[PDB]
Amino acid sequence: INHNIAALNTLNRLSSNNSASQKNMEKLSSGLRINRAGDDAAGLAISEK
Amino acid sequence: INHNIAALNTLNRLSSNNSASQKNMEKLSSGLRINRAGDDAAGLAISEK
Amino acid sequence: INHNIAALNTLNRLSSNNSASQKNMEKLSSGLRINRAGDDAAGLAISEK
Amino acid sequence: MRGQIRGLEMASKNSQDGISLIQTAEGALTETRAILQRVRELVVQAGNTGTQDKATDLQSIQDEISALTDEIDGISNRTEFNGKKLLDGTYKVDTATPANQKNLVFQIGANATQQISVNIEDMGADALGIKEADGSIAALHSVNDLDVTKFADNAADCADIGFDAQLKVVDEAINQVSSQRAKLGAVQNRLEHTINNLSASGE
Amino acid sequence: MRGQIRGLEMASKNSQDGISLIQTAEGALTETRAILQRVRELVVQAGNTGTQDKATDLQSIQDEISALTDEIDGISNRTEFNGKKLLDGTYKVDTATPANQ
Amino acid sequence: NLTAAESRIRDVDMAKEMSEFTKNNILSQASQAMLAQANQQPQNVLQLLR
Amino acid sequence: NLTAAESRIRDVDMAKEMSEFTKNNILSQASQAMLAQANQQPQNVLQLLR
Amino acid sequence: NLTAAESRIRDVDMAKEMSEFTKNNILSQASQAMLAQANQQPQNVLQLLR
Repeated sequence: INHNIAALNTLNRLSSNNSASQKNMEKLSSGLRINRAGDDAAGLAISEK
Repeated sequence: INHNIAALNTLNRLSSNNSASQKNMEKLSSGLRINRAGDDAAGLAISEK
Repeated sequence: INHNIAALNTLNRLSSNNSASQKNMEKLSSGLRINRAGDDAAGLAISEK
Repeated sequence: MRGQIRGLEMASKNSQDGISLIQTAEGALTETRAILQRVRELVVQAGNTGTQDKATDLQSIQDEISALTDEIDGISNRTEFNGKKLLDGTYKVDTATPANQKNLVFQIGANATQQISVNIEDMGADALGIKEADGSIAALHSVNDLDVTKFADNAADCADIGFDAQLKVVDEAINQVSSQRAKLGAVQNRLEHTINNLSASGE
Repeated sequence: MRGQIRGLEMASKNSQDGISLIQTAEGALTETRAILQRVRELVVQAGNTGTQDKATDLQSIQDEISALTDEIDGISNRTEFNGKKLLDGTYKVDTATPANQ
Repeated sequence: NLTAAESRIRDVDMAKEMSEFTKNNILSQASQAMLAQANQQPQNVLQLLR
Repeated sequence: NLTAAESRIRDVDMAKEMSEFTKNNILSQASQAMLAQANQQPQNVLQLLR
Repeated sequence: NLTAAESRIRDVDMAKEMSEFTKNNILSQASQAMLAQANQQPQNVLQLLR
């Protein structure tokens, strides 16, 4: 049962939480929720205008 | 009495406990009791809505 | 994940904020928004005239 | 199984790599957008200084604007991700000849066809695009502003030396950049979504 | 007896395998659900911006939405468990012709 | 309020779930110890043969 | 007024976003603890072998 | 961005790699235990000779 442990939902949720925390800092250090066009593409375009 | 030992309720309860512990981590690392639709299908649908 | 951390948007936004604060002082200590020709080149030329 | 597993994780790496390419292009277009903002400001100010200030001062404004153009080309041509000069017209969205689109295929999944297409174009001549930009209009407005003297010549009742036309076409270039950035944001959202499915399936 | 025993354990393996197939499909549909959530948000926002913003901006929202669609198809068609493309309409619940389900 | 209901469906009470994690583990460890005891009977069978 | 709308699109409410930062971190720490528990089962498997 | 790509090629995810370290070790320990069991058959062969 140890050639391939089943505790990879562990690691995937870990990379997800860390990804989220990264994004959080990217917003907070800049002070934006649109720091990147994938955050909000529509609202980005609007905000541009 | 040893061609086939009777200690397989042992192993089945073992795989069950380990299964449970796995599920426990799947909930805790994510922070959900609905991490998977088999946890709660009904409540999943509701929660969706 | 630590040979090269991903927290460089942090530092870049930091250098940007500090750059901005510097520019702010450069304006306030002098009392100008055209203290430097990169602030406003067009308005600089006009103001000259 | 193993074939598709390791191929799948590799495909997810490939996807993240595509995202970071988009990050580079997106940053270039962010800065381009800041430039175009400054340009529009100078166009408005030029608009009132069709009365207030002379062709000398309008020429100074043109000096700044022309410099900003030259920077837009500089972004379009210096911008490279591992040497990949993208913003150039090589990867135009839809040429007249579909064979010459040079569409961008990111591999996304492990198997055949599990991939996408991407395109991009911005440069000096990124003003209002019919199929080409246009002739005397819709190309210079990004490249060479009319803010030399021609606003002192006439108001907005010409469409080739008119102020309204000017401001319009600048705003349209902005809308093309904004559109491009918007698309790219959507695309990297798509990619991330997929990467969740790729990692999941891999587990 | 032995026949049914080893056949039974094999059947249990087969069942777990079916579960993991469901895990793949379920993850694809999870992500699809996230997409559709974003879509609905854009629909509501579009709803107020029937007043606030123009057909240009609505067109930007359409750009995002259309991209999200293209991703839904991308999920439906890239999603494969050992090559098994499931979300496609091949395995429709109930065709008009039960033979083609 | 909807956030609260959402969470009550979705969010696990990680205190209780931690206790369940603890429990399931120790049941596994105990179970294994019971295997280690289970598989020692045959060797005294051998002692009858040997 | 346009500044307000701009900000509502652009400016993040850093209070809520701070809370999300807190949350995502603690979920990461917890997740890691769950890994540290996950990877201890095989060694009691070894205890069955040893 | 290039730093990110660089790292994705170069930087190992030391979480997963730690788990692989764990795994490979316990496989080694188990393997050795299997050697310690393997090399005990010949001595019961001797018991047939002796």
